[PDB]
Amino acid sequence: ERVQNSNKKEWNGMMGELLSGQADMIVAPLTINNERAQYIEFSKPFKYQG
Amino acid sequence: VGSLTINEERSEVVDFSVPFIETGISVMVSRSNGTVSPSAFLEPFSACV
Repeated sequence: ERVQNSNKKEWNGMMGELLSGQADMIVAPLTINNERAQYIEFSKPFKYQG
Repeated sequence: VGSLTINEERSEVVDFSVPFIETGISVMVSRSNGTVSPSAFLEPFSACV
């Protein structure tokens, strides 16, 4: 989400936490888009789903 | 670019990208003709009446 402080854009939630180093491994039922994959290394997709 | 997956001895030698499609291991059989239903569907049901 775009922060209103002259064009900063910051990930929120766990994505903010892992990017700020508060977390190291993110195990979650989370899908994979290009947007999160722009910065964050992903493992192999474990549970395939729709 | 061939349609191949990995096992643990492939992945040490070969280096996949992200998997684009998902598949699995199945068996193939054929059809039967009919089913079993030994004339007893409402027989415990109607036994209450």
